[PDB]
Amino acid sequence: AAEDALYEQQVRDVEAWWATPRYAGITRPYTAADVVSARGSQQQSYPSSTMARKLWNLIQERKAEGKPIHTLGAIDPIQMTQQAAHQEVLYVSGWACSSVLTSTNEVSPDFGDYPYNTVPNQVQRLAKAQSMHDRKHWDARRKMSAQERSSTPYTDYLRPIIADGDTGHGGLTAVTKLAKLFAEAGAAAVHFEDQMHGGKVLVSTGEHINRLTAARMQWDIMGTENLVIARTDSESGRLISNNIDARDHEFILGVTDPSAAPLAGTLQNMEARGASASEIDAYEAAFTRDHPLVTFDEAAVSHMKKHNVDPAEYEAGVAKDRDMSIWDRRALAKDILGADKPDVYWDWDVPRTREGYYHFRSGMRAATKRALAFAPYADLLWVETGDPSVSVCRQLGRAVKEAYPEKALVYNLSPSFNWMGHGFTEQTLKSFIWDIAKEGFVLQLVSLAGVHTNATATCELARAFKDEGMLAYVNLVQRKEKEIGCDVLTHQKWSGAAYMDRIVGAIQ
Amino acid sequence: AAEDALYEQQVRDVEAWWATPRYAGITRPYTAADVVSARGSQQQSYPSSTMARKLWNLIQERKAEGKPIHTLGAIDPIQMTQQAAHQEVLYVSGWACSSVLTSTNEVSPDFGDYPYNTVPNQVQRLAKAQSMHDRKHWDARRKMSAQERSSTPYTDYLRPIIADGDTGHGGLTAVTKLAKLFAEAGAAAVHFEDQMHGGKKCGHLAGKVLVSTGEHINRLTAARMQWDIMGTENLVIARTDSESGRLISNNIDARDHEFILGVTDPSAAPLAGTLQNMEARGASASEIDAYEAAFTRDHPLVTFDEAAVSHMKKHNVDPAEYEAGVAKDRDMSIWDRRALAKDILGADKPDVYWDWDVPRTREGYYHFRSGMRAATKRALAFAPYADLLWVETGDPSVSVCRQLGRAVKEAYPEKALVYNLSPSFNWMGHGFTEQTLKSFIWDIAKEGFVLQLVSLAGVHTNATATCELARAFKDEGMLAYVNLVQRKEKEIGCDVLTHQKWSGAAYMDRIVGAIQ
Ligand SMILES: [Mg+2]
Ligand SMILES: [Mg+2]
Repeated sequence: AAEDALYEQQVRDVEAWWATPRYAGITRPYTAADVVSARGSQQQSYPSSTMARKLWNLIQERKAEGKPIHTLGAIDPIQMTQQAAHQEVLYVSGWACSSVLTSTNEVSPDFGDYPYNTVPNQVQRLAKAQSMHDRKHWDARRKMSAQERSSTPYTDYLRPIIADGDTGHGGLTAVTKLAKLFAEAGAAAVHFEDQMHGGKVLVSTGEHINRLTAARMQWDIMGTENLVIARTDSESGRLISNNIDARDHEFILGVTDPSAAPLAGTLQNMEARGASASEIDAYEAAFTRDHPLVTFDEAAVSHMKKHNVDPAEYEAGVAKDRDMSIWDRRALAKDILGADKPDVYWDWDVPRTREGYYHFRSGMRAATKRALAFAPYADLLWVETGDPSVSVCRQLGRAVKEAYPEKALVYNLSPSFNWMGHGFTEQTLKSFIWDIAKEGFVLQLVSLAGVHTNATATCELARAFKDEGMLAYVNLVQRKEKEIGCDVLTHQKWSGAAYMDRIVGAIQ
Repeated sequence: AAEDALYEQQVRDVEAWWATPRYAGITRPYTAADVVSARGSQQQSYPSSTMARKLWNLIQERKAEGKPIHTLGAIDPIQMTQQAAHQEVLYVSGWACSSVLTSTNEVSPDFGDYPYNTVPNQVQRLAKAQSMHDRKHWDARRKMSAQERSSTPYTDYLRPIIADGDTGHGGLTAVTKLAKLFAEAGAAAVHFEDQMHGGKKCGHLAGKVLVSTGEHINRLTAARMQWDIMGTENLVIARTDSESGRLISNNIDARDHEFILGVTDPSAAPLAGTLQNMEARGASASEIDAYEAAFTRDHPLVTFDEAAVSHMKKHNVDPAEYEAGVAKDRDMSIWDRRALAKDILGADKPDVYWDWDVPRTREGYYHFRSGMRAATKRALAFAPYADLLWVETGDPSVSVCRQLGRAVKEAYPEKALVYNLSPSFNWMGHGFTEQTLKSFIWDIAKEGFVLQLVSLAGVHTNATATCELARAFKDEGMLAYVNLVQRKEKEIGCDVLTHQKWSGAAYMDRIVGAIQ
C-alpha cells in the first residue's frame, strides 16, 4: 500500500544506515522495525544532523593526526562570533546556564535543577545566531569582487555545538524528550553523566546505559546522527543510589563488624526522640570511625588467610569475572572455605546513608571500567580523572584503546587549577593539550571560559569607570578593541545592519 | 452604598498620591476616577515600584549635588554582579537584546523589531539574578560575627534597572501592555523615543523617522496611565532624536510645522506619484533611483518661513511683520502662517508658493529640519509628561549640554536629564584631552545630566575579552588561559574566580541542610 511501501522502505533504510562506518561498534538493543513504527508518516531533516556529521568527520581527522579539538565554553552569541575563526567547535555548559540563563530566569548554583528545556534553549540561541552571522558573512562576500573573495579568508560561523545534557533530567521518557529538544535546537552532540538526577551520587552502570540507549533511539526515530557522549564521575563519586547492577558490586563497600546496627535506622529513631541535628551528625561521624568499610573481595581474602585457606581460587574467579555478583562471590568463598570454617561476614546495607545511598570505592579503577561499559553505547567517552596529569591520561587512553581502538575521549580542562603550583612549567602548561591529544583525548574544553573572561573584563572596567569615567572606557575598552582588531568595534556592521538594509531595499 | 464608599476612598487615595512631591509638575490628562475604574478589586505590590522610589531618591540627592549617576549597559547577570559595588544603577539596552537575547532567539540588527516582550524578559533575567545574589550576600553576612558585619562593606545587588522601551512597539494599547510587562519584570524606569514604529528608512535618504510631538506625548501618557492603574511609581523617560531625524511620519501637529520642509517651484509635480507611474511603466529600479536623485537636486527644500520671507523680498515687501509674528508664536500652524503672509502681501501681490507634499518620500514621509532647535522644543514639550528627559545632542559637547540644560531649567528648574555616552565616538581624535575626557561626565552632571549611560559597554568588553583569548588559545592552549584569564582574575580580586561560592553554592547547601 501507500503506507506499507513507505514503512518497508524506511525499515530497509534504517537497517542500512546502522551498518555504515558511522555506527561501527555501536550496540542498539532495539530493531529497525521498533524505530520506524514510532516515526509516523512525516519526514523532517534537522541541521543539527549535518553539524553532527561535520563533527564526526572532524573527530576522525584530528584523532588520526593525534591533534586536539580544543574549545572554550561560550555563554552568548558575542562569544560565538569571536571564537568562530579560531575554535573548530562550540561548547555550551549547563553550569553557565544555571547562573546566567534559565528557561524561567531563576538562576541558581548548579544542581541541574532548572527545567530541562534550559540548555536546549541556550543551544537554540547560539545556533540561530550562527545562522544569522553566516548569512551576514555570505552576503558580504557576494558584494566583493571574485578575486577579492580569493584574497579574503572565509569565516565559518557554523561550528558544531556540543551541549550538556546533565543526567538526562529524569526517567527514560524525559531523556528522549531532552534528546529531541537538543536535535531540534541544533546540538551536534550531547553529553550525559552517570549521576543520580537530584557530594556526588552515582547511578548504576545499567541505569546510565539505558539513558544513552534512550537518547540514541530518539535520534534514530528522528533520523538524525547526533553524537552521544557518555560521562562518568566515578573517579570521585563516593556514593551510589542503587546496588542492583552486578557490574558495580566489586566497588560497593560494606561492614565486617557484626556489632554494627543499621545506621539509617538509628538516625531516624534518634530524630524521632527529638535529638539535635548536631547530635545526629555526631553519631554518624562516630559510626563511620568505629566501623571501617571494605569490599567483599577484601573481606573474603582476609577471612581466608585468617582461617588458613589459600585465596588463589577465589582471586582467580573474581579476576576472570570482574562483574561477578555479590551472591556468586559469596558462593565461591564458602566453597573454598568449606563446612568446617565460618562464613565471611559482610553487610553493605548496614552503613547506608539516611537517603539509602550505598558507599562506593571511587577511583580510576571504577572510572575505567565504566568507560569500557559505556563504550558500545557512546560516540565519545568523557572520564573525569582528577587534577590534570599527562600520566593519568596516558594510562586511561591506552586502557580504552586496547579495548576500543577507535573510541575518542573528551577532556575537561579545569579553569581553576593551579597549574604552575602543581609542577607545570610554562612549556608544559602550553603543551598539555597537545600532550594528551596524542593519547586519544581529541575533544577538549574549558567549560567555564566565557564566564571568567566576561567577569574579569567587567570587574576591571566597573572599578575604573566609577572614578575615571570615559577615560577608563577609552583606555580599557575602545583603545584595546581597536588594537587587537576586534570586529565588534564597528558594532552596526558587526550586527548585520548592511545585510538587513539590502533585503529591505529589495522589497521596496 | 458600602462599595461606593470604598471606591471614593480609593479615588481619594489616588488623588493624594498624585499630590505628593514625587509627581510635582507632572500633567495627567485623565482623572483618578478613570484610573480606579480600570483597577479591579485586588491591588498587588510590585518590587519595581520600590526600586523606582529608590531611583527617584537617588536622582534627587545627586542632582542637588551636581553629581553623576553614570553606569554601563549590562547584558547578563555576570556583568550585573561585577557592577553592583560600583555603579549605582543598572542599564538594559534594546540594541544589545536585538543581537544577544530575543524572546524568540532570533537575533538581528537593531530595528526595534523583536517581539516586544524581549527587553522586559532581559529585565526579568537581571532582576531575578539580583535577588539571588542579594539572598546569597545576606546569608553570608548572617554567618559573620556582629563585629565582622560592622567591618565588612555591604554590597547592594538591588540596583535600580533602567530599560529601553523603544518606540512603545505599536499603538497606545501596546504601550500600556509593554509598560505593564516592564513593571512586572522589575524595571524602575523605562525610556520611550519619538520615532515611528517600524524602523528607519533605508537606501536613499536613509535615516530615522520621527512621529509628531503629540503622538509621542500620548505614548508617555499611556505608560503613566498603566502604572497609575497598577499603583506603581516607575519613572517615565522621554527620549527625542529630533537632533538628527530628517523625516517625520505625520504633519498633523502644529508644534512640528516650523521644521517641515517643502518646495517653492510650481513646476515640480509630486515625486512619489511620478515614481509609482514609472514603476508601473516597467522602469527599472535604477531608472527610478535616477529620477528621485535628480528631483532632489533640482528642487531645494526650505521651511515655509524661509519661502515667505524670500517671496516678500522678491516682491519688494518688508518681511518684518511676518518675521515678528512667527517669532512670537513658534507653534503657528501652516494654515495660519499662510494667512499671515497673505494678509501682509495684500490683494495686489501674488501669494507664496510652497508645497510640503510634493517632495514626500515614497512611504509618504515629510522632510524635517533636524537639529537642536527642534530637539530643545520637543524636550520642553515632553517635560510635563516625563520624569527624565533624554535628548540626543550629537557629538559629545559640554557647550551644547550646558545650553540645553539651561534652556530646560529656565522652564522646569527641577527636571533631570539623561546623557547617552557614546562608546564609539573617537573622543581623543575630536578635541578632547585626557583630562577633559575624564572630567566630561562630571562636567555635564553639573548642568543637570544626572543619569548617564554607556549603552553598549557590556557588548564591547565581552567581545574584546573573548577575541583576545580565542586567538591565543588556538596556539598556546592552557598557557594563554592562565596568562589572560586566571592570573589576571586573581590579580584584580574578581570574586568569580571562586565560581562555586560566587554562584551561591553555600546558600543552597544551608537550605537543603535545613530541610532534612
Ligand atoms: Mg551540568
Ligand atoms: Mg532600542
